[PDB]
Amino acid sequence: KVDEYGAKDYRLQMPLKDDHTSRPLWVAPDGHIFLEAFSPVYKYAQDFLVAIAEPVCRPTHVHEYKLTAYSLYAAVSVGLQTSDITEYLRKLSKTGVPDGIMQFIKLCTVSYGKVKLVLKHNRYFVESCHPDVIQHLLQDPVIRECRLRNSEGEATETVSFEVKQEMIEELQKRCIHLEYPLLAEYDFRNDSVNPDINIDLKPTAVLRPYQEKSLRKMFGNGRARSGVIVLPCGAGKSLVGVTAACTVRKRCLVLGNSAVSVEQWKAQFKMWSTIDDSQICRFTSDAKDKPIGCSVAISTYSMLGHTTKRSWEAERVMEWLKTQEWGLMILDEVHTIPAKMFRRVLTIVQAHCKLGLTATLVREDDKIVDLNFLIGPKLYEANWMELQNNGYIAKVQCAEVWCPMSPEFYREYVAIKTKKRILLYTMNPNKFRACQFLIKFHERRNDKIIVFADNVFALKEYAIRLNKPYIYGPTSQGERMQILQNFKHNPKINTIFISKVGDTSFDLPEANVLIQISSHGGSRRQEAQRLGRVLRAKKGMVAEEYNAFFYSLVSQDTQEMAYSTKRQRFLVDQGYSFKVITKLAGMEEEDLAFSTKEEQQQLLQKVLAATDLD
Amino acid sequence: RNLQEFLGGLSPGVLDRLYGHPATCLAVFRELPSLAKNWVMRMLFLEQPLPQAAVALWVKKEFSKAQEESTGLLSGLRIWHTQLLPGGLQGLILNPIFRQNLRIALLGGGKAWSDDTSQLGPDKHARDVPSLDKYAEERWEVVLHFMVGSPSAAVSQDLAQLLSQAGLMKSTEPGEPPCITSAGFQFLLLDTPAQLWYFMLQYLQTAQSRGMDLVEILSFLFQLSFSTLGKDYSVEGMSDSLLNFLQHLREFGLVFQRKRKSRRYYPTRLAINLSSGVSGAGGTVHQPGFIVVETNYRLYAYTESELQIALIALFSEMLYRFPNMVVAQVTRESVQQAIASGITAQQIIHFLRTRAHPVMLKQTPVLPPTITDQIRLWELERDRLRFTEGVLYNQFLSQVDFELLLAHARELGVLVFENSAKRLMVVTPAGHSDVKRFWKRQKHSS
Amino acid sequence: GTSSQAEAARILAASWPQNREDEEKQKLKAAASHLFPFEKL
Amino acid sequence: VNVLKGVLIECDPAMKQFLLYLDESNALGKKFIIQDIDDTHVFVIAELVNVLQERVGELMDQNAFSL
Amino acid sequence: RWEGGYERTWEILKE
Amino acid sequence: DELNLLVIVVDANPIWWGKQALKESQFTLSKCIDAVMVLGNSHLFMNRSNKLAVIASHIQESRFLYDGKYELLTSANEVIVEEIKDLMTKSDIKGQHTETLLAGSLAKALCYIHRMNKEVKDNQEMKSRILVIKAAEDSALQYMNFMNVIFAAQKQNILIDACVLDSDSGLLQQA
Repeated sequence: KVDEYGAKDYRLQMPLKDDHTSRPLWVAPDGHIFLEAFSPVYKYAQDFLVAIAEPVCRPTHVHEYKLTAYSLYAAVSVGLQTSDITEYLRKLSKTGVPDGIMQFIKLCTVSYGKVKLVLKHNRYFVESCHPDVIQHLLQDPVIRECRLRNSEGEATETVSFEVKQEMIEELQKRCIHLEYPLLAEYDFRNDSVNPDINIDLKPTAVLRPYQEKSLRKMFGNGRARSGVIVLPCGAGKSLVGVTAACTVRKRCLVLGNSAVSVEQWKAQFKMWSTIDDSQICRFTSDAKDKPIGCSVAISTYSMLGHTTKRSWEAERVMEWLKTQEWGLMILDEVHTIPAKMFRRVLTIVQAHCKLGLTATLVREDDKIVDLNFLIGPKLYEANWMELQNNGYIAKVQCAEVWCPMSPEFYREYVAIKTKKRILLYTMNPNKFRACQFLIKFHERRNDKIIVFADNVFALKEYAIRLNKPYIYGPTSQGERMQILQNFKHNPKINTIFISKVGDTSFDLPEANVLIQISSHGGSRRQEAQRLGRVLRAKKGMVAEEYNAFFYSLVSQDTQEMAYSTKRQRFLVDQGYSFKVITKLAGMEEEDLAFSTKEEQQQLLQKVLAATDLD
Repeated sequence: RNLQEFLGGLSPGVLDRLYGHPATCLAVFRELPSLAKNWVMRMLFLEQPLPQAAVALWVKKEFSKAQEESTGLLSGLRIWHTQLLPGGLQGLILNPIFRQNLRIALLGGGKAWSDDTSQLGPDKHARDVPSLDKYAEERWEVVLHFMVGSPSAAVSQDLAQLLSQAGLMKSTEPGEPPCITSAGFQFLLLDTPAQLWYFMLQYLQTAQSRGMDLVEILSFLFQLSFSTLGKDYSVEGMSDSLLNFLQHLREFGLVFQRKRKSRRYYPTRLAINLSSGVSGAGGTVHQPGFIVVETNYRLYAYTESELQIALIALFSEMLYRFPNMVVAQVTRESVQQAIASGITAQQIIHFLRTRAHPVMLKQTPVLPPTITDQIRLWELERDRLRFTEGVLYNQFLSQVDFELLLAHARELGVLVFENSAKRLMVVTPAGHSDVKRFWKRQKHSS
Repeated sequence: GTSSQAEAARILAASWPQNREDEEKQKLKAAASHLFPFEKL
Repeated sequence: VNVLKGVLIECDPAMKQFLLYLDESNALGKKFIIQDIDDTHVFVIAELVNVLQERVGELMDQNAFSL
Repeated sequence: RWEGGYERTWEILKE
Repeated sequence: DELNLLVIVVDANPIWWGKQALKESQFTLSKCIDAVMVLGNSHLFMNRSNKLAVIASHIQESRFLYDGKYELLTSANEVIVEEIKDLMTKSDIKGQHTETLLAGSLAKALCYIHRMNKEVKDNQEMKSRILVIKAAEDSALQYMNFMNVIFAAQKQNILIDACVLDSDSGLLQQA
């Protein structure tokens, strides 16, 4: 029922009980659950809701989580039944639990853990203790096409059956339509087909409490289970992956976006894992190692997804991989998987346990529901503000700096309606002066300055005018590494311009000042990921609540405002606040570029010279 | 406007009549500055007018402004007056009636304001001070509910008419309830003491409308100001105009009364502080804050009354209506709509600060500064356009003529905007005719 | 030009959100913890 | 003399250029932007200023987000 | 080797 | 938040006032008591936050004193009038001691000020002052205790005003 004010009148279906202060939870029948962080029972309720509910908003006081069938299946995979969860909700719900919510839980829980998929001898078997449901599944024509049949066309016959590998993904979508999700249970200790690997954990490795908690959530009943884990950048995600690989100790495959990530993973395994270097191989197009004896492999999506003809050695590597049975596979930046080519890689590789690690999951193409069956439910996602309080991560100080557009630029901004309009507001002379002032301020403050600019031309123009290193499309790898190492150590270099390549193509040296000038157009996940990757915990400023500094230069009254607001949606959902600043104190005293009008007019000439073709 | 603002503009006769009540003199004295109180205490027994220079020489030269402000307050309130002191001097002497009544009040003697209830004995149906406060809240809640227009509140017709004269609600369509004006919303966002104070100011400005004596109401209010909480008083001994005013107050809940035939009446804490206006009661223990503000522009209300729900909905979009809780979101659309309805951002910020939850009181700022700034920016965006109708003068052939006409316009004060470099200016349409006639006369003079 | 720089400074520094903010400051008149390094300097 | 009676509008120069664009493109229709007076002030006819305010409000609506 | 199992259900109890 | 306490100490020596009554002068003790009560009424009249503490300093001991007229003021005055008559009716001279117990009354006043200050709400500040009226001769032996009272008052920063009628006392001047 809907009130005239737009609020849904839930008073009738939520009978309140007098245990107000003791019970901290509100259970709306829409599926949303509200928790008060100031309650003395916050920690227990937080831990309980993490397993059972998907977080939505985590601000300072009132947190909102959501209930999904995927969340319920994940909780079941943890090992929690319906009765205990319902009792705990009742002991914490301020009002009566709606029956429809209760009915929804009843419907989901019963159907969980019914259908199991097992990979043995390069054959996928669907089994269940209830052949009635199994026989029912035989009715589906899509299942009939997916179910492996004889070479004569005849379908094959605790009863199970082999399934076509190339038809697995379409079957997975059908399981949701059949309301019988697959059970990704792995014989963590009962495996005998795949021999172990002499890889252990070096004593220098330390698992933070949230890291160990997430690992224990993943390893239900001591058995590895495929899933998705969300860790903020700089929280030792690579350490967590190495730890999980050492724990499973079976055949381990890792996938990264670029060869730089591959090298980072190899260094991490050398830093923490006890596996011999000879058993570590990278399937890279430049550094090639034989797949033989490669206990743990690190590769990239493009190498495996190279649909065009590859090198003959690559053919041998692919054949060895297909022959090899993978107990464990590791995927990074899971938000990239929903692409068709990278999705095909999952079909290509035969792996038992597939774990995905990433910092964000808000795909602007909303291709995440199907991702729940590509890998599994989201196992864990840490509270960023909580890690800020715990000191694990730097407490970011975020600002939105409004730079008014020059009227001549603004008149031309209105004049252009096409994609060329981007260059108009991305090249604001007032924005340039503000950036110059901020750079001077932070250099006098002796801070590492990272200037993010998606537009190549704008980035090069800014860097050349300010006489600073710039990173762009080609970015020859030797020069890139040279500039990075100069930035890390040379005190003369503390201002680096990085184009869109800085998101995932390479590791970003730790900095404290991150200035964003150019936007993708609303990539709320990409820019947030890049921000989290840029800024990490810094010693010395641990006590202060603002040890990391981020500033977004936004052109006022432009379409950049809407993009910035849409982009910061996720970060606000993460509890991060953005203060709006218009007037920058100290700019008038300092002398900056484009002080005279014709200088800005000359810049306008230069930008307009770059027409729509550029 | 504070209490002295209404008092400071009154005619001499009204002030003289009011000074006839010793309680009025006590209230006026307590409303004086400390320096003024000291002056009055000095002039307590002075039967001779005091020379202006002699009085003025007592205070420091630096504190003369405070002295002069106190002097002007005393003169305008007619507490004292100047007398033609012999020899050309101008002595200063307090009002004999006012000073006599003040001495009667302080030293004693004279007739009491009203008899006690010992004549009628103890009240058979005496109530409790918390019950009185709750009832007073209920009555004000009823008034606000009726202003909202919900059918749960039914009031007397004149009470609605009283607000109509107050300008809060205008009867656009007869028979149907009047539509509340923007000023009505602004008052609705005001805090309860300010609400009562402004309502009573509007009542006073229209005291003659009901044929009710202006002097009696103010003196009765002053008497109620010093009343003892939890204590009733005799209704008897008051004029029929005062009886009707007291009936109005009982309808307001400022005073508790069992029946219209009851001869006892209990003033409430709200009525007690009414004389002080908006200031004075800095330590008001109001209801605990039930509103939680989060960085995601979301508000959570620990309330069930339709009053606060309506108040919040006036400027935010409701999302969920729990039995004991309300979830709403702060949106630019809702805030701008509220501003277009006439509500200012500062009123919204102040109101939120008033009802801030004690959990949010732990933070060094009462409210998140970013949210406050965003609210202010949204308010500013509404009135970005500066509309100013006027007449443009641009055909000045000579700079000297433009300067002379600018001087004439500034003499007239009808100038809107001017540009000497371009020799152009803008004037008000009403003053345009005057400036046009002057320009023609100057050409005629040429 | 010096006049051009002065005009640009006046315009940019007070184009939209100062034509009322400056007036409010003239007609009027936690935070330290919530202020930025460049705002506190 | 020929002196006109209209409405004075004071805003940021960006809005001034926006009004110039509207008049030149005739998005408002008829040329109601008779004369500019200052780098931050304009002088228009009150007949169409209300609709002009609507177009101004629409622009800032575009440079915003809906929640 | 603590990864075998982990539950906090008993911590969620009436007190 | 200005909590102003005006402490009144009265030289209630019966000998001096008895002699003055024998002189049949224009001024009597009743007039002094009335003036003190009027001053206290005005002090409470100036502001609600102001508070009054009146203690009578008699030779025997120190007594804590506290119809068109203010009701609370009327009650306070009738209380004070009751207290002074109660003391005077029971005021029996038994002994050769003539000097007023000046120091002890001051100590009682300081203790009462400390008690009220502890009871003061922390949101408000309590300025305290003590007014003493001197009629009879000063006391000799109380010099050490008088100095101790002065030191304690200066430590707690309490202004002490002394009002002389007939006999000047350099001790009060130094205080």
